[PDB]
Amino acid sequence: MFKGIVQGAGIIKKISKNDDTQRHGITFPKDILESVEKGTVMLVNGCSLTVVRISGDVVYFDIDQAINTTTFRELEVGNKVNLEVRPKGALTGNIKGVATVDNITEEEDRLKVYIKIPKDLIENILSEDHIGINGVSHSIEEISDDIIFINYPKNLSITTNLGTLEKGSDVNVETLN
Ligand SMILES: Cc1cc2nc3c(=O)[nH]c(=O)nc-3n(C[C@H](O)[C@H](O)[C@H](O)COP(=O)(O)O)c2cc1C
Repeated sequence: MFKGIVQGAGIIKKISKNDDTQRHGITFPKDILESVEKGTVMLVNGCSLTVVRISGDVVYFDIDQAINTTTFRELEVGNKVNLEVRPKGALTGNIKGVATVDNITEEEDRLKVYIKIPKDLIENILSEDHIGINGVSHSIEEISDDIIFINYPKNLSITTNLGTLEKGSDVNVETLN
């Protein structure tokens, strides 16, 4: 299990597609880079994936088991992804659905994010529950029907991909408890 506190942002450097599988090469920050090796199981946008190789600061993962139930299929070279190495709140790295951002509102110190949750998940989500969105675990301010409202501190953008999100952005969600 993981904290759901993002350690740093990686940048997708390469994507190779070969038969309902994709290999993503992701440029890592040095500290996170020094904490991983081939075989490391870590969180990428909140999803458990296994490091299959490393070349320089580029860390590669094969997306195959996760390919139909995560946002990886739709990501592009240059996209930022959240990273967390394994040490509530606590995230397992089993993504429960792909949700879509409904609205992002930027204010002076906050990022107000509204996310349309898959219908199959909404019956077990109340306001004030913790939820993982791309591996950031934070509480829900409100839910009305299938839309959840999370109010993030804007400073979270220096260590995460939250500042890159807009309406229509898909996200990995992990429901807790
Ligand atoms: C130890 C661990 C390592 C995993 N490594 C990968 C992997 O490298 N590639 C992948 O596609 N899925 C991997 N998975 C599976 C994804 O985490 C999983 O498919 C996704 O979170 C949850 O979606 P699912 O239940 O629809 O499969 C791993 C799971 C675990 C527990």
